[PDB]
Amino acid sequence: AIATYNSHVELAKYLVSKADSVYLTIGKSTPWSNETNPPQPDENATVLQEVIGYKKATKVTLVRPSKSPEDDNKNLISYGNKSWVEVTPENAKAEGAKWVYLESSIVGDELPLGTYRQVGFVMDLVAKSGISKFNLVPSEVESTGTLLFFDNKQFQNRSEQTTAKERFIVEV
Amino acid sequence: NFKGSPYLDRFDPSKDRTKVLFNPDRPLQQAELNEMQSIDQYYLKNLGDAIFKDGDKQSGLGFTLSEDNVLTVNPGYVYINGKIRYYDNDDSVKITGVGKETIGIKLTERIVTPDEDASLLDQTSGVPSYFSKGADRLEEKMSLTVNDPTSATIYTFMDGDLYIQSTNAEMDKINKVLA
Amino acid sequence: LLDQTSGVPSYFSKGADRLEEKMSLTVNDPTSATIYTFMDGDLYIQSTNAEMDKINKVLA
Amino acid sequence: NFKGSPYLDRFDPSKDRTKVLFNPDRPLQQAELNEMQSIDQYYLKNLGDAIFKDGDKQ
Amino acid sequence: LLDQTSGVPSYFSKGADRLEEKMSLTVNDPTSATIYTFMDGDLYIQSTNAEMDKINKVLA
Amino acid sequence: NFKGSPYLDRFDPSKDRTKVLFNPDRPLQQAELNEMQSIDQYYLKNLGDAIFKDGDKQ
Amino acid sequence: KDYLGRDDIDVSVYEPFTNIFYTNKSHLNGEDHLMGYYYRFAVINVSIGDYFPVEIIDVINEFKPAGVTLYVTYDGASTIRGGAIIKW
Repeated sequence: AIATYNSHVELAKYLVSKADSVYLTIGKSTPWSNETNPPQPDENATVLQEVIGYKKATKVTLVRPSKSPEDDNKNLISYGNKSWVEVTPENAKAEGAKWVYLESSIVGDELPLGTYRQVGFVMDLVAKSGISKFNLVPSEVESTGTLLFFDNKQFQNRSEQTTAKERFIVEV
Repeated sequence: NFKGSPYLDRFDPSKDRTKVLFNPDRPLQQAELNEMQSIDQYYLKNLGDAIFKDGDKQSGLGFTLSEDNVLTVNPGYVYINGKIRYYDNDDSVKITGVGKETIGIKLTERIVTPDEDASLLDQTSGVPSYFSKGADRLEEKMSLTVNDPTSATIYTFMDGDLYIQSTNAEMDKINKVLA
Repeated sequence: LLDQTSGVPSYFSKGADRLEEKMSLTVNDPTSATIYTFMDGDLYIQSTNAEMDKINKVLA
Repeated sequence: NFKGSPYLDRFDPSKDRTKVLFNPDRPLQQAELNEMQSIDQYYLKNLGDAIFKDGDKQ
Repeated sequence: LLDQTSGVPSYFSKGADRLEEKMSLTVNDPTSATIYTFMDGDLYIQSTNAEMDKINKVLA
Repeated sequence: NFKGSPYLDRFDPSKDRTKVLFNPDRPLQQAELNEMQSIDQYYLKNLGDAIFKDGDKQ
Repeated sequence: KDYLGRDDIDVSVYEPFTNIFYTNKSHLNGEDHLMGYYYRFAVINVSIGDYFPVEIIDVINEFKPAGVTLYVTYDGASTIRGGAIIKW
């Protein structure tokens, strides 16, 4: 047996259906052993090191690379030095849009201010009772969930003036 | 109070302003929308008040009393605070069964936001504003109260006995003219 | 009536207008809504409670 | 005269049109907003005329 | 219904629909709101002035 | 039924929601406008039903 | 570009007042937002496609015109090592 194009679209739509629980998270506020060259990630990891906070995912949607003229006059995304066009869940299969686009923005000091070197997109996150706000710190979280796609970086720095926009595209 | 920062409702009855006249090619103001609905609701409240009283029962609301003086009211219509509201709450408030006791309904204002209720997020398929936050909602639920002077009386009891009956709809101003 | 968020005059400050309806009192204008009637400076008809023309017509 | 040039309110009782049904991704005409409130005020006027007369003291 | 405001970007552009509710006459339709009743071509009940069911119950 | 896709009228009497409170720096939804007039029309219907009956000649 | 190292980085300035919701022209469910504090004139949001010191904000303070509020956005995508698309 083999995996079909429509099976990948079905997996993309499954990720769409799970989009409500998705949360952006960052961590690793301390230095690496090699700041000028961060280390490779470990796939077996269960949670980011030195978690700073969690933020709800602003946007999860299916996309595809754009092509003229049928995408010229429509909403568009730039990512990976390539143009992308949004496609709805109920039109993905006919468009063959088996790409998924993820985004979330950490605006200002809505989470604790400091350096950070790790980024990841968890799902199935649950906060404590009565914590309805999107932005969360690790003490307020009830269920951290799964450590879906994450990556390391060189250290950044943040302030009330700064917004950190983090996003991904994934082939599923 | 909706005159504050988050909403900036500019409605005020003393100004005698009864219509927001929008103009073309201008930046739209959320204050104007808030006032637009406020005016209509205020005049509807006025028209209601001219006829009904806050404790007037229209239909239904047949009460049930258990042996332990626990009181439950069936669904029904009622005029409270400028509107005729359909009561449909399953309260179970009990009375002391001694002395004069009055059953009243209290209206509590609460704010519902997209953060609490995710359905309020925009769900127009295939637009830029998809899943974006938007306007909040004012939720006004009704609950039973006993011996509360702030609440609108619906029933009165004397030693656990019903004091006054009212078979059909109550209309205070009409009843005054008829009397 | 200017934009309260900005709170200053500006190109974006203006917006919708308002319809104001001020009541005034008259003497013998037929177009105005009559509330009282007088005969030689004496009151003509009283009404102790709310007036309702259609209701009263039914009741009569 | 709210049918005039600045507002262009399209309300008229003969048409028997009771609701403005907005649609996504279209211009929000100011005339539609004006008519949106005008309909409600007209029907409130009808409801008040079915009970009361002009100059009825309360 | 097209925008007819002179000299705007949205000139002649589509917009909000309308909800047209046209009243028609019917005979022996149960869904309709009855207004008259006849027996062998003869009027069954008269009403000289406005009808008000709730008010009529209290008055009765 | 206006709850469907082309209008998405989000009014429902069982929710006891009586005002659409707009906020600044947000996008404007057609569903909010539809609900804005729907609430007023439903409460006007409730007021009229408390007094009159369908088919009541005036 | 003259405080960071090079020219090939993506840098643009966003002006939110262009997306103010006007009654007529703006689409109802479009990209425009209702006028307020952020969607306001004399405001700018600068997107930068690379790592930067916070002191770069002070550099913009040296350059921007007086009376304009400044925001900075950090686009993590542009910094990603190699191709940023992840495979399953």
